[PDB]
Amino acid sequence: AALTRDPQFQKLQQWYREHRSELNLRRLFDANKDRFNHFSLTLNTNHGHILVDYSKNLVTEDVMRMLVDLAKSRGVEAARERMFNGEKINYTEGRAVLHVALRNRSNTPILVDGKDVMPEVNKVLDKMKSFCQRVRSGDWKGYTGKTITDVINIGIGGSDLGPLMVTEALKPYSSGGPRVWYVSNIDGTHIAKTLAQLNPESSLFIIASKTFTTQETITNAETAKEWFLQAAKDPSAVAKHFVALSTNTTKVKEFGIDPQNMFEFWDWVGGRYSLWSAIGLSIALHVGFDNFEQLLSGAHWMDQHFRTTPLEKNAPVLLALLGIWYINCFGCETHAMLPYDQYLHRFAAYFQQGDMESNGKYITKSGTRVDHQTGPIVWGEPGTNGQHAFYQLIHQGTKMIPCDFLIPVQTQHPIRKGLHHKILLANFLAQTEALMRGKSTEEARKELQAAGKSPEDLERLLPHKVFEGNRPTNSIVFTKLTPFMLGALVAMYEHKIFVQGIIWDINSFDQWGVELGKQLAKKIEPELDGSAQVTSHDASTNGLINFIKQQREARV
Amino acid sequence: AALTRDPQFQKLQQWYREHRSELNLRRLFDANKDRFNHFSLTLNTNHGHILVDYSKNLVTEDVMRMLVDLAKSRGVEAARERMFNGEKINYTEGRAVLHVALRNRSNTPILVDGKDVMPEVNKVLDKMKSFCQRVRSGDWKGYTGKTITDVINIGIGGSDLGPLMVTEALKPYSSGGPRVWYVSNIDGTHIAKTLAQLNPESSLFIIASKTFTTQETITNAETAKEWFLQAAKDPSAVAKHFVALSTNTTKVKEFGIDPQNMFEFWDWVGGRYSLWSAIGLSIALHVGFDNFEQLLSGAHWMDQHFRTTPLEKNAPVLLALLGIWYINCFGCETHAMLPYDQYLHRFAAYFQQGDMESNGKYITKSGTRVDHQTGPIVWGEPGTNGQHAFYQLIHQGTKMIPCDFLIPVQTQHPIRKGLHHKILLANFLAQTEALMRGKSTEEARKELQAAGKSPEDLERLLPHKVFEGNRPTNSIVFTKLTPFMLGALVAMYEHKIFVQGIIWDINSFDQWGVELGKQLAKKIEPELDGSAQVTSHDASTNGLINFIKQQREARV
Repeated sequence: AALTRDPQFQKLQQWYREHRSELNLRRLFDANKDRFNHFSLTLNTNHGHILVDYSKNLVTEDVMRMLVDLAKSRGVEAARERMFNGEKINYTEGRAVLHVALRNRSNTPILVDGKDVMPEVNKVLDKMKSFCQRVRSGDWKGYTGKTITDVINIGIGGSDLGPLMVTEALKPYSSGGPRVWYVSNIDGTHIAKTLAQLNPESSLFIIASKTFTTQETITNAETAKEWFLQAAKDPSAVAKHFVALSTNTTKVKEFGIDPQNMFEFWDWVGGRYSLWSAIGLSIALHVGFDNFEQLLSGAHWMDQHFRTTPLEKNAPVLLALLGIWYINCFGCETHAMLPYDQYLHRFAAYFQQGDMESNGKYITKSGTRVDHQTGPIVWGEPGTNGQHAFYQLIHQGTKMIPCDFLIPVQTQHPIRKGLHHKILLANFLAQTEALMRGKSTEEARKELQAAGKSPEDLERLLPHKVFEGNRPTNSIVFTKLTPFMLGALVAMYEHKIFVQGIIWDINSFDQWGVELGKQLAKKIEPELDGSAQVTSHDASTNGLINFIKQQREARV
Repeated sequence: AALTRDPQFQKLQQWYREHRSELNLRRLFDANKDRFNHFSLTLNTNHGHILVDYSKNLVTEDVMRMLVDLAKSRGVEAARERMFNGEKINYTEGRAVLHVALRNRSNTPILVDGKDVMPEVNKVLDKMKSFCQRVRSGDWKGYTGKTITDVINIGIGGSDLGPLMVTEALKPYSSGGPRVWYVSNIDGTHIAKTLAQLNPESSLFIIASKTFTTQETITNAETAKEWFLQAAKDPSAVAKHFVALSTNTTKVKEFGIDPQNMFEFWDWVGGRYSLWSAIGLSIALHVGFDNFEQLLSGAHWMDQHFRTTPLEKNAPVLLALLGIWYINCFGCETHAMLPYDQYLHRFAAYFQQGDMESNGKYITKSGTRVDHQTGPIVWGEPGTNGQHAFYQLIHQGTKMIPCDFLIPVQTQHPIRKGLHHKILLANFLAQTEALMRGKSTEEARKELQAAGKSPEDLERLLPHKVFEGNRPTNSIVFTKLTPFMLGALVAMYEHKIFVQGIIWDINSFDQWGVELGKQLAKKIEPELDGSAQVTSHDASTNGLINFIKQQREARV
């Protein structure tokens, strides 16, 4: 594998082996008064600042230099340019990778197979805006002449997680927009409980699927269309209540959707990088087009930062490199994303797809297997909730867990003269301070003594009160979570994931690993019909199917 | 540490080292036709069956025997009896651990400090039921004489995650109940966006806090009380709209809550094991008391299973032991919980607290540090959504991830003559079959050739289509997700966590690891007031505070 053969990677690993025991955050801070100044970056976007403070990490200047040299040795910059230039870097599928074109507000030509994609990107944006205006203003009427009050996006994975995460995060910007609902699971609970709350006369369904063949989505769409037709009783009414977001014109037509109701995207838009395309239509309907354009513009700002900033001061690059250090040197399996913002409650779940489906890979560009770790397991919940759920293990378990803590300085709801937000900030700051500093045996002993504990009681309780600390974090603090800032932050992590994938020599843009399960489910589906025992698989699959058939009947 | 000194643990580790490379799931199945029969358990609760199929695990009969011998050697059974008998097994806090008493429908006496706790458990249950009847029937009126239409639980961690997870899971059973809302984050967004949707005349607030001093909860409660009083303008009206769930009578009174409006629980109810107590009041209000009693009864059934079944056929014990094998022998950091049920969308998040706050520990009963792994990082999302988010990494990444797949045979919404559920089941079955079987180079080559790929194209794409498989899973399938069955399933995992904690020699029932962050946040809170630069902490904490103060002013 390329990474393990790289001499800069070998140098980094040898240094880690030689100097690991010497890395202690407390000591690093007392030895360098300028530690925060030297291991942080501030990004001024002109619409808010982003402080990326990576100083509470187990790194020195020498480590950061070696990591930057690794990025250079692995050709990160040339790979980056291939992406932005429309070269077919998704080599297993023979596709370009151009989510950056979707938000290219500068409109510089970006060629795919010699043809600039910008005119079509902009044509779809204009179509989205025109449709959005009609719907939001009440000009677009349902089959009985009423305005649309509810928009239901039907889609799964990349056709669901982005729009849901962004509409949740930008809820304060939804004045005057219809309610939005996201139906994604094939589990019939999802569509059933949603339809029960809706009036077909005032509901608009958005069928979101890159291929337009995804089983869960098409089945959900058909269920919705049947429910709609039970009320409307006229196939022509479908054109007032169903639109499609897809790359497949043919399948959209076959489904019965009016061709003028199709909002197109392209093969070079990966689903987990698709919210910036037509897939973002539910975002624009909920928060308006100006806000959607601000979201794209924030991403564009970050794209320019990533593309033109020297590596040593390039935010996505440094976040990526710190991750390489923890993954490939320290061996940490996971990466926690902990936004101290309830509106961002689905941010970690979004990056679970963005990061894990991109970099949970093991075949390199040369077709050989990696002999080192690749993408981490990403997880998290918003602060402060997580403090009361799982931080016990982060502070006093046996796992090393790099965490990114994120927060806006300004809240959307400064209630009680800002008291809630002041407490939120204090916890955000205290948690990373605590993770770094810990509390020694003697510090804890002093506290217990001052609290009046007896010798016998102190001796028994004391060991449990000790915190080893030395647990590294990034703190990412930004002025306010506006549409623009959210766009910049999401693009920042997109690019972090890109850089890690290039260093690992894997393809961040395909997803061949989902195929086998789809294949096997198609074989099992028909076997579930009827009372007959199934014997065609391994004994477990057979046993489970037979139990399912036995219990289908039970009355409980 | 006790575990590493245990001879059965040493024997298990040596066998693992000697025979690891020989463990292959495909081969284990073709060598044992009775493999499913011999590595599965069926539980018949009289209100549904639970099939625990652990046959797709990297174990043989010898491994299971050794694991059971380890449970015996570590004294799991005697520890279990100490828990059920009310002994103070939470040794660091000097408390009993009696969530099992909360649902002890058999009413056998359970003593704490010599006194049976059952009369008080039942007195509170009766008080909950009486209050619930008044509220749900409309007999309990708000300050203007209207019936209550909305119940808002204010609480965090153990006072939030259980009731929210259970009301979400049991949504079909909420006919005739008021709407329920959960406010938990201190982030002012949470309470602000909730209050904006409510009428003070018809809203009942439940302040849920074991100590009644948790900063987030009390601040949220005060904000709610202020909003309420702005409308009601009479402190006496608070008694019609605010109740408390707590152990602290004194603090409840000081807050201004009528003493008859306090639903008590006890020090031996851990927050992450509290939904079965007074903390479950919002559950009972939403789904009714009969359903809440069925939930407790399901838990009671599982408690009796755990307490009286020989270890080798005891479901929580075997789930625990398989976890010990993957954690302490294979070194897997994480454990994924993947319910194929949208109603269970917050189940994995609930067990993130239940498991990680219990067993994310490193000090043993002897006060010495563990020299082995303890609790895993728990994570997950419901199927099939997760297939389209992160399963790429489970199938083709570089991490070994034990997964529990769960599903009900019968759906609450059998729409389209059961089509959605049939597809859901087919995916549930196919995914674990795929994780086990994989797909070899030659199998993938055959497929590509049959699809008409040219030699050059096949050669390049082929390696990316290979699945190594051998990825172990548990499949837990139950008749239907009713209140009773949900109670049995939650108790099953409570007991799994108990068994793991005893094997590791840690205290599953305290949480000293949350203290340091609380301490440090209290110091930082006042420092955030005013324009002055802060220099009292490490350079990072100072730098972050100073950036926050600089940006507080920015207009974006």
